[PDB]
Amino acid sequence: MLTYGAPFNFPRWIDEHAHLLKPPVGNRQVWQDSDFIVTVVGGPNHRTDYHDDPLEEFFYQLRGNAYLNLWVDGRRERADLKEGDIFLLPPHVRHSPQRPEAGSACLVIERQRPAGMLDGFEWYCDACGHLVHRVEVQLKSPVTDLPPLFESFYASEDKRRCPHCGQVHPGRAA
Amino acid sequence: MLTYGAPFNFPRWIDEHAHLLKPPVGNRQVWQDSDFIVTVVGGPNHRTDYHDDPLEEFFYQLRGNAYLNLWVDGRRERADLKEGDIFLLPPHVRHSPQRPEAGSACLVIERQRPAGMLDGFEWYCDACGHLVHRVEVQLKSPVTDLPPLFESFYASEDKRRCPHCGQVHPGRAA
Ligand SMILES: Nc1c(C(=O)O)ccc(Cl)c1O
Ligand SMILES: Nc1c(C(=O)O)ccc(Cl)c1O
Ligand SMILES: [Fe+2]
Ligand SMILES: [Fe+2]
Ligand SMILES: [Fe+2]
Ligand SMILES: [Fe+2]
Repeated sequence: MLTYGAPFNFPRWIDEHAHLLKPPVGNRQVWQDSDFIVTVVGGPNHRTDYHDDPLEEFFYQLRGNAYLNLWVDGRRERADLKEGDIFLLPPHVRHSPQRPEAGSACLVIERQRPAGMLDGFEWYCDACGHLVHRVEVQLKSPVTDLPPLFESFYASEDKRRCPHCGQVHPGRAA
Repeated sequence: MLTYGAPFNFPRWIDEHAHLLKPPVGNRQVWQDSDFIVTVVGGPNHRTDYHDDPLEEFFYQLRGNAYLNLWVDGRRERADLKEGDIFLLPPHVRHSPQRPEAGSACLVIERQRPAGMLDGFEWYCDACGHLVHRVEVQLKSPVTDLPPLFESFYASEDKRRCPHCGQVHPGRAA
């Protein structure tokens, strides 16, 4: 059977979900219970967490512009997702997507992580670049599993305290 | 490291590879040696083989129109990929892509099959619908591994002979 339904027009789908491609929801998954996790991400949104995904991530920035804050070769780097760009992110490259534009829309495709293969979410100290806090999670429902993880970091000065230089990470916003 | 390089503009990439998105090549893989197999498929092309992929396949028909001949619920069915359509194909649904239009361009995303997980390629009898021939293959390099498989079917009346009604499949073209 066509478990995920028939083909459908993607631009019209994006238009119809515009109200979800903005705060507070920000993103909408296309199909449920599939191996390919297909998500459309809107804006605006800024975040301070870096994602450590054990599998690849595919990006196609369909509308508007965004960028990824990365750690590459031990140094902070930025990868621009200009309108029309595609990009394949290798496993475990730490990335923090920044989406300044309202009305933007990025297709993101990932794989369902099998049991035992964990995702990481990390924050780094603005002062000395040291890792401040990492949580590993079996990511089965990101829409609901991630908000409490992030909220628990923002709420704890202990979690936000840099072990190297002592600076307390600002938490939700840079 | 950014093993697969920096982001780049997808429409211009498609334009620059137009000469490969037509016979005889037909399609071009975007990145090499990745877990996500990202391919752009042009046209025109018609084919008689059905693919039995043990993992999912994602389609985004960016330019032009195409369609998939399917077996769904034991019956022949057609799924149209009109310009702008996206579609997620579940594992093992037999599908035969037909791409009548020159200048068409479809983004296809699949997963590298791990060792021991085999792909099937099948032909069915136009007269009685029975399976005529199936080859299973460890698909590591489709660009080169598939042509000899297909050619060996076209070349053999034995392979093309329906075991149920005796009709010899036409081979390369319906
Ligand atoms: N990369 C993302 C993004 C992003 O790039 O902002 C948002 C949601 C999901 Cl599920 C993602 O995989
Ligand atoms: N679905 C396809 C097609 C297709 O849909 O015609 C062509 C090449 C590759 Cl590698 C595919 O996975
Ligand atoms: Fe990610
Ligand atoms: Fe620090
Ligand atoms: Fe296929
Ligand atoms: Fe037959």
